[PDB]
Amino acid sequence: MIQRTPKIQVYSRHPAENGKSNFLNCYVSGFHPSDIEVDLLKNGERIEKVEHSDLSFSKDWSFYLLYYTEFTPTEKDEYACRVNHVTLSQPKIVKWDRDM
Amino acid sequence: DKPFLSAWPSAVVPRGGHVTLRCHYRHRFNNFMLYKEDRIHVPIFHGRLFQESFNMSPVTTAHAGNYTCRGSHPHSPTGWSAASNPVVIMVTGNHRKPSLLAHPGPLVKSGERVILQCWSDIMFEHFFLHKEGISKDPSRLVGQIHDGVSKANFSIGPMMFALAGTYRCYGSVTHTPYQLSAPSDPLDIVVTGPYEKPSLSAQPGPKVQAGESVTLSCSSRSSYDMYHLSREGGHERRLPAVRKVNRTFQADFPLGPATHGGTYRCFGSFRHSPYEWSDPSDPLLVSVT
Amino acid sequence: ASLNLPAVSW
Amino acid sequence: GSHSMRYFYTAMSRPGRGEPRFIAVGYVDDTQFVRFDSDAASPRMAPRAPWIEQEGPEYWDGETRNMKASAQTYRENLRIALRYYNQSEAGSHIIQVMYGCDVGPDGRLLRGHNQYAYDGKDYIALNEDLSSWTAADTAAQITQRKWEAARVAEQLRAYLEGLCVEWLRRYLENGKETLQRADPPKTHVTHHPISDHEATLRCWALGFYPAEITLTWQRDGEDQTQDTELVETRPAGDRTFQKWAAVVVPSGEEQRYTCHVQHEGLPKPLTLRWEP
Ligand SMILES: *[C@@H]1O[C@H](CO)[C@@H](O)[C@H](O)[C@H]1NC(C)=O
Ligand SMILES: *[C@@H]1O[C@H](CO)[C@@H](O)[C@H](O)[C@H]1NC(C)=O
Ligand SMILES: *[C@@H]1O[C@H](CO)[C@@H](O)[C@H](O)[C@H]1NC(C)=O
Ligand SMILES: *[C@@H]1O[C@H](CO)[C@@H](O)[C@H](O)[C@H]1NC(C)=O
Repeated sequence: MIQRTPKIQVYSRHPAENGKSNFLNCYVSGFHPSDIEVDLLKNGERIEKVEHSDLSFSKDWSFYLLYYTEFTPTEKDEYACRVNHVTLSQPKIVKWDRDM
Repeated sequence: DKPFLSAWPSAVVPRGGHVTLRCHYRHRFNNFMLYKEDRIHVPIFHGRLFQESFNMSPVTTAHAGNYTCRGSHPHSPTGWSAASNPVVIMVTGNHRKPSLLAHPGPLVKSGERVILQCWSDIMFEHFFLHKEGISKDPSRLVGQIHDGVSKANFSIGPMMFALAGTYRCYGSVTHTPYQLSAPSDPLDIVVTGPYEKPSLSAQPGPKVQAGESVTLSCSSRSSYDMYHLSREGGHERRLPAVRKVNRTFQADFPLGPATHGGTYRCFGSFRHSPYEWSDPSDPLLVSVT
Repeated sequence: ASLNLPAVSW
Repeated sequence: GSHSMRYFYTAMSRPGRGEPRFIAVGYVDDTQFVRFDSDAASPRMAPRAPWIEQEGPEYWDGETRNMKASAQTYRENLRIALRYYNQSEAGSHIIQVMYGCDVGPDGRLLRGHNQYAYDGKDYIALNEDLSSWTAADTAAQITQRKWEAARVAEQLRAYLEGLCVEWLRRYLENGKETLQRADPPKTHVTHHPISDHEATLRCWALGFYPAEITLTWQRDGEDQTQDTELVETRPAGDRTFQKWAAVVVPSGEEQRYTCHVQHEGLPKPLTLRWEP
């Protein structure tokens, strides 16, 4: 079968400001088949109340999903997204880079 | 925190057959226990830890039952997951078979309804209707009792291709509800339409003297890969269609060497869908002198 | 509003 | 501007892991407005944008009935596809379906679409004329023969010319103040060194709707398309979108570079430069 590995972007809904409520996003796209595991991590620990958009797909038939959770960024805290997929031997972690 | 339990290839399984119960939980098919409905929280086989799917083979009547599984969950108040969806293994072949018939008939116009009636001289408490296929679930009805038979009317429809196929029905008796009868003789339920009707005709024609040859030709501009010639009251013939110079698709059914004739219709169908037929052709009456 | 396709098979 | 409505179906088999599953989503332009998921308890078409929520119960009952019917259809089409390709009943497969219509500023139909995929590859598609099919392989040629014999194109065409455009016009009215008001991007340029003689300039566009946007870097007016790194446009989560474009520049030459932004919500294209 045609198998495509996911692209991953981690970012905030709004420009991050320490102490201000925000949303942490992990956008996964370009993957096939659709089964995928996505976790938002705080200091390596899975955040509990994570929601995601409904499964949809692009004109090339690859899937995309947005995973999100409300978060108040601090300088002490490190955030990431953890993705696993059949095309991946091991889970892929993308760190949230506030600078860009 | 529920595992997903499933039986493969079929939860309705003949005695002497085989069925595998699989318990999928946290991306794994291992380290689970099974439970039966009447005795919940007591694992079966004195708490056997299934390190793999549970293959019941050959199936016996003792395998029939209503199952749930729990997967190992190491950090939890029980050490184990919530109970899975329930799967009911029904073991067939334990009583004489019932009979199954379609009202008004097994050829069902697209969008319409058909009654499949299961009945027996045995007083079955429940009747089960099962469509052939992998991972297919039976419908259950209570058996009605009248005039020394028990019977049940299963309503199927509005007919479309997912409901077409080979059906069998089954009886169970009061105290062994998960043990089913031998299966009824199979009934093929066919959906006709909406594929366009073909043309029917005879060669040299429909008036046949004794000892003369008659071939029935089903024809269409649609690319049916097969034609079914169906006689009123009979005889059910199948033949592949072949493309003609004028782009029609056609099959020639030779009759004889002493067919007595009757009214005929033909239907087209397609590769790998043997229970989706076209609309019937106009009827053609063949009379043998 | 979605497309209602009666009885269409592959 | 022009507008579009699309429905997307995903039908998945997953033997031993779940029941066959059917997911449907509806979009007007870039805005998801309904969903159906056969895995929920009591599956039903449900609102996903506020402007559809005040459709009456006759709307949702008709949508839910249609989705339940299509879930039954596509569960069986998966089994059919197994026989067409001579594949085992143990593997997991996916059918995908797209259809919908494009309308111009007058709300009249511009074209209709209906395409199908099996396991992420083109399977069969309705042609632009809305009355013939193009099949991608010999399995799909079987489907084409069946859909020709059943006149399936006529039914797609009746929908695309009729209800599809009529409902899209209704949804555009319902959500006019969000669907037909372009939100311009908020923009800025960041700078980060990568060595003692090169730095990255990154042009940011945030909070814009619809998703279509052009971000370019120029240097002395020349388009640096080959040296530009562009990320995929991404959803913010609030029905706006985000994008950036970056170029690597010699340290000290930053003034030579300008970022250009085009978006429906901007009355004129924007030019940006970085400043300490
Ligand atoms: C099987 O047991 C479950 C409880 O675990 C029950 O809800 C279900 O109705 C039972 N099914 C049959 C066919 O008895
Ligand atoms: C289970 O046992 C039967 C009978 O020996 C065998 O045919 C089958 O391959 C086994 N495994 C599965 C997954 O059915
Ligand atoms: C079952 O259906 C048949 C035909 O529709 C009818 O003659 C018969 O009376 C029905 N039986 C019952 C018990 O309703
Ligand atoms: C096409 O040719 C066949 C074979 O001779 C013939 O039986 C049939 O009537 C023809 N159909 C038409 C429409 O000419």
